[PDB]
Amino acid sequence: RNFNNLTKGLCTINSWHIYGKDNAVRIGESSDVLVTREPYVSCDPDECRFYALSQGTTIRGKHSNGTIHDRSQYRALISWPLSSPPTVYNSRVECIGWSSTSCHDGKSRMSICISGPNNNASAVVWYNRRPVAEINTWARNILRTQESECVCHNGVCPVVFTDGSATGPADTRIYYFKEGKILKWESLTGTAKHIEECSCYGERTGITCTCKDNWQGSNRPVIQIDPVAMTHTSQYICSPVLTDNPRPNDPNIGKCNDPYPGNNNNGVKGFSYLDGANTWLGRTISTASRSGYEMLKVPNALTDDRSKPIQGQTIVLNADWSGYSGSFMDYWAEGDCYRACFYVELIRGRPKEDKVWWTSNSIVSMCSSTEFLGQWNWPDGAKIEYFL
Amino acid sequence: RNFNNLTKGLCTINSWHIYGKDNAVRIGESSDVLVTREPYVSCDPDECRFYALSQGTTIRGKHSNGTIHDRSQYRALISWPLSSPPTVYNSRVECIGWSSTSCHDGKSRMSICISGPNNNASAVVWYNRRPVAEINTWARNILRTQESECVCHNGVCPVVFTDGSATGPADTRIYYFKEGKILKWESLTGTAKHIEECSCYGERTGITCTCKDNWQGSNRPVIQIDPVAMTHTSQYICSPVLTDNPRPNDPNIGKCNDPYPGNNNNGVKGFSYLDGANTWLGRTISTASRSGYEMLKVPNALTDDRSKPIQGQTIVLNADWSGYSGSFMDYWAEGDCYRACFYVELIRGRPKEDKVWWTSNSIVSMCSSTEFLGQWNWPDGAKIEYFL
Amino acid sequence: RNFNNLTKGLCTINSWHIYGKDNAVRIGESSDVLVTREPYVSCDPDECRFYALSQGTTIRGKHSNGTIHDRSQYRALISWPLSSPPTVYNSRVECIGWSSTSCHDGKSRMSICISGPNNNASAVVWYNRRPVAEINTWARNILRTQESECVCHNGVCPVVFTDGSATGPADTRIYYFKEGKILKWESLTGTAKHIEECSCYGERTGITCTCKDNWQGSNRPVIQIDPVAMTHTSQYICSPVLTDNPRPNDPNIGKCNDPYPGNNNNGVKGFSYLDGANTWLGRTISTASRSGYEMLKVPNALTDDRSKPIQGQTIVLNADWSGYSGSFMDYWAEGDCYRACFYVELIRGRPKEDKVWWTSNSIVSMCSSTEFLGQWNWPDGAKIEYFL
Amino acid sequence: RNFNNLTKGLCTINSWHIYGKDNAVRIGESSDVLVTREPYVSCDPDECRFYALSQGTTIRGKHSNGTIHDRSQYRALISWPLSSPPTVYNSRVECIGWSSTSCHDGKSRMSICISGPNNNASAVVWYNRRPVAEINTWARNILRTQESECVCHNGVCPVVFTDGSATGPADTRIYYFKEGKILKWESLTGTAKHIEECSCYGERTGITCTCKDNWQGSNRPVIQIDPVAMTHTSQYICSPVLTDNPRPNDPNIGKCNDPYPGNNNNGVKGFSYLDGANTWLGRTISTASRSGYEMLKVPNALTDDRSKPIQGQTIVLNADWSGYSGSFMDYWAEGDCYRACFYVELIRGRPKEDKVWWTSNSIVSMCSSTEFLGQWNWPDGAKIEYFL
Ligand SMILES: *[C@@H]1O[C@H](CO)[C@@H](O[C@@H]2O[C@H](CO)[C@@H](O[C@@H]3O[C@H](CO[C@H]4O[C@H](CO[C@H]5O[C@H](CO)[C@@H](O)[C@H](O)[C@@H]5O)[C@@H](O)[C@H](O[C@H]5O[C@H](CO)[C@@H](O)[C@H](O)[C@@H]5O)[C@@H]4O)[C@@H](O)[C@H](O[C@H]4O[C@H](CO)[C@@H](O)[C@H](O)[C@@H]4O[C@H]4O[C@H](CO)[C@@H](O)[C@H](O)[C@@H]4O[C@H]4O[C@H](CO)[C@@H](O)[C@H](O)[C@@H]4O)[C@@H]3O)[C@H](O)[C@H]2NC(C)=O)[C@H](O)[C@H]1NC(C)=O
Ligand SMILES: *[C@@H]1O[C@H](CO)[C@@H](O[C@@H]2O[C@H](CO)[C@@H](O[C@@H]3O[C@H](CO[C@H]4O[C@H](CO[C@H]5O[C@H](CO)[C@@H](O)[C@H](O)[C@@H]5O)[C@@H](O)[C@H](O[C@H]5O[C@H](CO)[C@@H](O)[C@H](O)[C@@H]5O)[C@@H]4O)[C@@H](O)[C@H](O[C@H]4O[C@H](CO)[C@@H](O)[C@H](O)[C@@H]4O[C@H]4O[C@H](CO)[C@@H](O)[C@H](O)[C@@H]4O[C@H]4O[C@H](CO)[C@@H](O)[C@H](O)[C@@H]4O)[C@@H]3O)[C@H](O)[C@H]2NC(C)=O)[C@H](O)[C@H]1NC(C)=O
Ligand SMILES: *[C@@H]1O[C@H](CO)[C@@H](O[C@@H]2O[C@H](CO)[C@@H](O[C@@H]3O[C@H](CO[C@H]4O[C@H](CO[C@H]5O[C@H](CO)[C@@H](O)[C@H](O)[C@@H]5O)[C@@H](O)[C@H](O[C@H]5O[C@H](CO)[C@@H](O)[C@H](O)[C@@H]5O)[C@@H]4O)[C@@H](O)[C@H](O[C@H]4O[C@H](CO)[C@@H](O)[C@H](O)[C@@H]4O[C@H]4O[C@H](CO)[C@@H](O)[C@H](O)[C@@H]4O[C@H]4O[C@H](CO)[C@@H](O)[C@H](O)[C@@H]4O)[C@@H]3O)[C@H](O)[C@H]2NC(C)=O)[C@H](O)[C@H]1NC(C)=O
Ligand SMILES: *[C@@H]1O[C@H](CO)[C@@H](O[C@@H]2O[C@H](CO)[C@@H](O[C@@H]3O[C@H](CO[C@H]4O[C@H](CO[C@H]5O[C@H](CO)[C@@H](O)[C@H](O)[C@@H]5O)[C@@H](O)[C@H](O[C@H]5O[C@H](CO)[C@@H](O)[C@H](O)[C@@H]5O)[C@@H]4O)[C@@H](O)[C@H](O[C@H]4O[C@H](CO)[C@@H](O)[C@H](O)[C@@H]4O[C@H]4O[C@H](CO)[C@@H](O)[C@H](O)[C@@H]4O[C@H]4O[C@H](CO)[C@@H](O)[C@H](O)[C@@H]4O)[C@@H]3O)[C@H](O)[C@H]2NC(C)=O)[C@H](O)[C@H]1NC(C)=O
Ligand SMILES: *[C@@H]1O[C@H](CO)[C@@H](O)[C@H](O)[C@H]1NC(C)=O
Ligand SMILES: *[C@@H]1O[C@H](CO)[C@@H](O)[C@H](O)[C@H]1NC(C)=O
Ligand SMILES: *[C@@H]1O[C@H](CO)[C@@H](O)[C@H](O)[C@H]1NC(C)=O
Ligand SMILES: *[C@@H]1O[C@H](CO)[C@@H](O)[C@H](O)[C@H]1NC(C)=O
Ligand SMILES: *[C@@H]1O[C@H](CO)[C@@H](O)[C@H](O)[C@H]1NC(C)=O
Ligand SMILES: [Ca+2]
Ligand SMILES: [Ca+2]
Ligand SMILES: [Ca+2]
Ligand SMILES: [Ca+2]
Repeated sequence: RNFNNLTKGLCTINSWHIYGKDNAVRIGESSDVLVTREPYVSCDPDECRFYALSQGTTIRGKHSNGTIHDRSQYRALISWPLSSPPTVYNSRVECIGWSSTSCHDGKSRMSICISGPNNNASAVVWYNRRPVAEINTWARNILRTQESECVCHNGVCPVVFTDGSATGPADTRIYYFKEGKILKWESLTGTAKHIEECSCYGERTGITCTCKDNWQGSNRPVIQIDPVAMTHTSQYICSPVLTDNPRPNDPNIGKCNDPYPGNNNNGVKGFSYLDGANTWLGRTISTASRSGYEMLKVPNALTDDRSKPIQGQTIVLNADWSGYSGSFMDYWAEGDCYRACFYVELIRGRPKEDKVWWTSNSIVSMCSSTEFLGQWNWPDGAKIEYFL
Repeated sequence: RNFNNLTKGLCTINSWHIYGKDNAVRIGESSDVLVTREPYVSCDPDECRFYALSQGTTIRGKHSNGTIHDRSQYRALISWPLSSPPTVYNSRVECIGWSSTSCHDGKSRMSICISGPNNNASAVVWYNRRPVAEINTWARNILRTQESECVCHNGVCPVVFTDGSATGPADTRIYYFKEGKILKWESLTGTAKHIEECSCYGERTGITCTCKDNWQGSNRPVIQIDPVAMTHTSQYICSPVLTDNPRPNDPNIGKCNDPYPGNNNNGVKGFSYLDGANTWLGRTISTASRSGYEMLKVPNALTDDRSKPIQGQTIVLNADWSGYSGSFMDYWAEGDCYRACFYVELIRGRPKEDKVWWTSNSIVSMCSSTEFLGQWNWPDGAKIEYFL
Repeated sequence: RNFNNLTKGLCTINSWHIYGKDNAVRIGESSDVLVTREPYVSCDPDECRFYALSQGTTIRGKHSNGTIHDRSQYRALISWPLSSPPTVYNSRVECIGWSSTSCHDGKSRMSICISGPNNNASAVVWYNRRPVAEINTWARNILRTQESECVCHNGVCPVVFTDGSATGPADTRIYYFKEGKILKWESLTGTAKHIEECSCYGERTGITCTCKDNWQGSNRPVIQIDPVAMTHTSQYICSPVLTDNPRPNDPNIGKCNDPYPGNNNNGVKGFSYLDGANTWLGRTISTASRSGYEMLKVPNALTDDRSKPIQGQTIVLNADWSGYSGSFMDYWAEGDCYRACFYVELIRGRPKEDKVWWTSNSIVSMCSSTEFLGQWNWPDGAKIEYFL
Repeated sequence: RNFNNLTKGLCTINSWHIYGKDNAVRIGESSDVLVTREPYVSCDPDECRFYALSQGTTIRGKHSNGTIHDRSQYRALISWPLSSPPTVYNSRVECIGWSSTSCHDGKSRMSICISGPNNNASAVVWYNRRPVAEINTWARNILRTQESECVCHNGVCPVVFTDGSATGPADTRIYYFKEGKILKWESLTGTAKHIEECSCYGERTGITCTCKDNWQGSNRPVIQIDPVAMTHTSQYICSPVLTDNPRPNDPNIGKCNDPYPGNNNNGVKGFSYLDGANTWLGRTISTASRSGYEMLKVPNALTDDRSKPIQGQTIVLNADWSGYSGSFMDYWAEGDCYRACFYVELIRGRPKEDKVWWTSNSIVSMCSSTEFLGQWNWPDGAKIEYFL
């Protein structure tokens, strides 16, 4: 096996097609399905799998009570076959913790899990299913990472971490790993003012991460990483098509180098594909809550502070709950370009549906097509009343 | 690995032997068995598997309520080990959608799933477990396909699609795929007047598909495909032994080039093996409903409008519910001929058994023997009262 | 891979050690464990597995009601990992039917299942997981076979079948298969007067089968098969240590060439290892019912009509239910001799425990040791009251 | 494949990081999780797995009643994927019995299980999943072994056994196996006065086992084994940091060659890493019961009868139940040193929590880091009230 190199550009995105969906909450009403949240998708050279943070209980289990909570000793990064649900019997534990990322470099997979109390957390870096390196908290305030896949080039896999306040300036670092070992780390540079939960993808131009500004911004910060030089820059998506949640209404001028104001101390993990005229942004339909999901084609969104949509696709109706979203691609697929893909977490239960005492989710995932395909909408599909 | 070529003729069919049976509804009374419908069987070079469209819920699950419905966002093509039932924990998702086909070309498997609303559906073509090509609806009226396996020759895998009315003229296309890519498509030609749900098999003479005329016909249309020239012809089975359901009683003269009349706007997926004196037709025993199943040896049924049975075998008693049926063969078996096989879907629940709120099925499957074997009958075997 | 040859003799048997036990009924009280009966064990070159006839329902499932019945359309030969229980999710279906045998020849496995009504049954012979040959009933009265593993030598795998009365003379045939194909069959010859449910093992001397005389005998008939010449002889175990069940008390003179009288129209599947001074016989402890199990060292039991035990080992206490027992060996183990092994079916439920409506079993299995090991006893271990 | 040689020293231990945790009791509240106890962890060259003695029932199963009992015919050594729980459907049975050890030699795995009544127990030694050798009881009083992994060097795998009193002098033997065969055994020599449940690890210096003195000692006996010469020595950990449970308070002078007195006829399985200045000891926090767990860095604990801690890490709070603990390492990991690892059994149910009728456990496991990582605490996490 050889390390994968990012030698291709993105395929032209003319629409999005259904890729995967697990219907986990529907099935978990009467099966041993683990409670999860913060899901993602990641490919190996021979298989693509669903990933998420388990809560160490099934949905119908009495221990599902209280699973709105983010950080417990009972969480772990698990993976399971594409579009199956995460069950007790089919889920493979990658590592133990409550914040994660994972990626295959072409030879083996690196997985990183952070665990610990708020003031004493630590990351453990696994490579080829063995622990290899560890990183202690540097700011003693909830060391945390991407919650979606990382990306590798010639064995080098950059990962974005943040330690510090969620409501003020924090200490963000970009780490560069190879075979699980730390080659280098850097402090965040550039004009992004707060960074959390980066969603990344790679192509010949380098690695592009679309993150969340939890502090002041409703536009999304972007980190652009050169995995060869092991350097990065940062800014915001310039476009006035704002993609955090909650968020203000779309203005006609966005902000390239500072947070667009209106909403403080909140946000949701999201993603974009920034590729000139082939640029597509994901966002919740609602400006107020994590409901609905749509893709918008916004030419030069990264660099054009006046850019508006010229095409779109609804993924989840506003009437249906969404949640986190992130990027991944099958870097080992045949062809001359990388096909952009994404997932949307469909959160069920608390806080929005409080007649149940649990919080979980299911997954829907799409990839791009060069055709202009008809659109459907893709709800979680579970009836909450059944769980009462 | 090499692409499989269709170099053999059919084995002589003197009777049918039991091949597989999953007892899914019996077992699902007290296990995590997925609700399915539209099952089939398909072989890889090293394994044969059961396939079906899941409904994204188990039978005992409360979400089984309403599963008579054909098209939802919660359906997917799944496969699972031969004669096991389709469980949450053993089922592998091939793709997402509510109409499907799948076949192995000798190197890798192609699977096709259609999803979407009635007026905006699309097919996604997967090859070696990755999405490769997509096809948008061309008539904006429930794009739909075989619901049983396709067949390949030297890498070329033809598939029959229909888009348009189920109760009038529609737009049927034959697509020719290789490694998931579209080589060519054609509009339906010949004398078949309506085409749905083709059941296909291959042998040295080419690929033969027995389909359903939903509009006016109770004889079955046939499409004969040359996978090298990538051309086809169509007509009906000439025989007065009528094999759709519901259907009129058998006359003494059938129809080769037009629907045999009496029943409109209905039908069931079915199959036949058309091989001169070695010809066998499958049909429900009842002329009114999807109950019973029998095989009849009808020499030259394809071309002889007077042909009658000279031998038969009961598969399912008229007292027991049947459903869809279709063809498959193990193209990678040893020997000098291809052994004809088929499955029968045994539908339980709605609409015929409405004391439960679900619709599902189990599977029975047979292959041919050159012996003249004794016959049994093969019911689903579940007691509906247990589910109340 | 090469065909296995029977080149070794039996290891010296000085005691028996625990090999496997699945505790299926205990576990099935609260898990999705299939109802079974007629279990056995059989090895591949790289794995040994448990086998049995499923009843197509779990124990806790409502369809467990009525499973005392031997022959239904819902039965199948399944296999599952050594000492695991037969669950819905881990059981692999080998073929469909209600009487079976199975064996590996060193290259691939042959499995045979018989299905059908009493007067029209048929055997289907599978090889390398594909159907290869079929055999129709020859006496139209419950065609039936070993219910434990067959044995192979240089690709030739003999199997004993019986068709006809269980309470009078029947038509027994020995079939010789290679790669699933019929090389030859013979009618039973020799002095055995009735043959059912042969338990076989192989060693340099040939293949030895210990069977059951259901008609008149309480001594066990023996068939000795030369798999090279494809010929056989038959007689009874000469020893007055009688090993059928039910049975008369042990006399001081046994019978070599005729059934020992006292009990008609009954019996149980059993086994022995016949190896001169290294001879051990298995039997139920009770003379009246299928309870208890013991091994007795009876020198030259096959040929000495005065032979008595000189050593023994209790396997199951008389207070605990037993059932069928049979032989198998790991022909692919290291060393200079074949280690004799056996299983005992531990039947729970009907007819002996009729407060439940089901019949199932668990498995215990032992292999020989050259040490003189201490003995334990090995009950099924389930409490019937828990199922009420 | 080659036999593994112990060519590396221990990595420098500066803290401990989370390695695995299965949350078995939480999950088993509503899943088919087997009741276990006496767990451990052991690596193959390509995978690390959890191990334990099943009780042959699930937790929610009615047969969980009475599982405080140590020795029944329904127990078996099972293994299952790292950090998954031990379920009916994912657990692989290694052998049958109520006391065990297991280790991989680089080519294949040896597993040993002891079964039988108290006065007639026997060990069966399995290698490459086949029974190879058997050992009868030599003192007729509960033949018993490590309950955690053994260690191998160049194919030789030493194992410590004890047969005889738990409350007085007993007969301890060290056996040396290769490919499952007995090369040699020795009677215990040295100054250890009672030996049970040894926890072992290997490094260039040889194999080191930290055991339990059940009779008189609250310091731990140590056996040091040379796997090449196949010889051993024994003594106690000299340190006054006492590590059995229950135990007296820590004095200022320990005992090197005799049991430290205060507590008789009790103890718990435990472990240590004895490596000069890199020495770390594990112990329960409580001196009275199996609650809490901590690691203490105690330089030269093995040889210095005045040695005290200079660093520590809490693993489980005193408020939470612990249990057995033992050592293992991934001998096939990359790098220049072996990373010390351990597990802690977290016992739930009887005798400490008697509102339920069962006894089971979950597992937490840690490995060493060269970083000084922040510490968390790792409870079982189940709420007993949910099981009522
Ligand atoms: C079968 O399936 C197919 C395929 O899916 C379906 O076809 C799809 O239909 C959907 C729905 O209509 C389309 O999505 C929308 O796309 C438009 C963009 O395309 C329109 O505008 C383009 C740009 O026009 C402008 O610039 C050009 C440049 O020259 C100029 O020419 C023009 O005059 C104008 O200046 C046009 O080019 C384009 O025309 C082309 O396409 C037409 C078909 O769509 C075709 O008919 C034409 O001939 C031509 O070929 C077209 O006019 C997006 O704007 C739109 O997204 C907005 O609206 C949705 C609600 O529907 C909303 O959720 C979005 O967020 C967004 O609106 C918000 O943001 C805006 C930007 O800030 C803001 O301005 C809005 O006010 C609004 O803001 C408010 O809401 C948000 C969200 O809550 C909030 O955050 C804000 O604060 C605020 O409150 C849709 O994405 C697909 O593109 C189309 N696909 C294809 C291939 O055709 C088909 O319908 C299905 N068939 C059936 C029968 O069902
Ligand atoms: C153990 O197992 C074995 C193996 O399974 C069992 O043996 C099997 O038994 C079954 C049941 O009997 C047989 O199936 C039937 O086969 C007949 C065809 O064979 C008969 O007819 C042949 C043709 O004869 C004609 O042509 C020849 C040509 O020369 C001429 O010689 C002759 O005079 C006549 O003109 C004969 O050749 C054949 O004889 C041979 O075989 C005999 C054994 O079967 C043997 O005894 C002879 O010596 C000789 O060797 C034999 O006479 C099928 O016709 C039949 O199918 C019809 O009937 C069933 C109901 O039973 C029905 O469901 C079918 O759909 C069909 O009837 C409908 O369709 C017809 C065609 O349109 C129509 O004409 C009918 O009126 C009827 O239509 C009505 O119902 C349908 C359905 O609902 C509806 O759609 C219509 O609208 C309308 O309402 C059976 O398939 C097996 O062939 C046979 N197998 C073997 C190898 O023997 C054995 O019984 C078991 N043993 C025990 C003890 O249980
Ligand atoms: C720890 O574990 C170890 C290892 O498991 C335990 O040791 C084992 O203990 C068991 C139980 O005792 C033994 O099993 C029995 O073995 C005897 C055979 O051995 C005895 O007889 C031998 C033959 O003696 C005769 O011939 C010799 C030839 O020269 C001659 O010398 C002698 O005088 C006599 O003529 C002796 O050689 C042998 O002695 C040797 O071994 C002794 C230890 O056993 C040792 O002390 C001596 O020094 C010497 O080394 C010994 O005396 C079997 O006969 C017996 O099986 C019968 O009895 C059981 C009930 O216990 C029954 O279930 C069997 O079916 C059978 O009895 C039935 O069948 C007979 C034959 O037809 C019939 O005659 C009986 O009347 C009876 O029939 C009735 O019941 C049946 C069944 O329901 C029914 O069908 C009939 O119709 C009728 O109603 C046992 O198998 C093991 O051999 C022994 N193993 C070892 C290695 O020692 C140890 O006990 C454990 N420790 C503790 C503390 O628990
Ligand atoms: C974020 O995470 C990090 C990393 O986990 C956290 O930092 C960790 O904090 C914990 C908790 O404090 C530490 O564990 C303790 O470590 C001490 C050992 O270190 C202390 O002592 C060292 C030795 O000092 C002596 O010798 C030196 C030699 O020269 C001499 O200089 C000195 O004067 C003295 O003579 C010191 O070197 C060391 O200082 C160093 O480290 C300091 C940080 O810890 C730092 O500030 C200094 O600058 C310097 O760098 C330090 O002072 C262990 O002693 C202790 O274990 C005892 O106490 C716990 C209870 O807390 C108990 O459970 C243990 O069993 C043990 O106490 C029992 O046993 C003793 C031995 O017999 C006995 O003497 C005690 O009385 C007691 O016995 C009683 O209880 C037991 C158990 O029930 C019973 O059996 C007996 O019978 C009896 O009833 C802890 O293990 C970590 O080392 C530390 N890690 C690091 C890397 O810093 C950090 O806190 C977290 N942050 C936040 C905000 O939460
Ligand atoms: C990626 O590039 C490196 C450096 O040139 C090369 O060694 C490696 O083989 C490449 N990977 C692949 C898949 O070709
Ligand atoms: C099928 O035919 C093609 C074209 O001649 C050939 O290349 C291929 O190897 C054949 N497949 C097999 C299995 O021989
Ligand atoms: C068994 O004997 C046959 C015939 O001589 C030989 O060809 C075959 O290789 C042998 N099998 C093994 C495992 O050696
Ligand atoms: C361990 O040492 C032995 C004896 O020298 C050697 O034969 C074997 O290859 C070694 N194992 C490895 C993994 O190198
Ligand atoms: C467990 O068994 C005991 C008998 O030892 C019984 O008294 C008790 O009620 C049982 N517990 C349950 C929950 O049935
Ligand atoms: Ca924000
Ligand atoms: Ca019709
Ligand atoms: Ca008899
Ligand atoms: Ca002690």
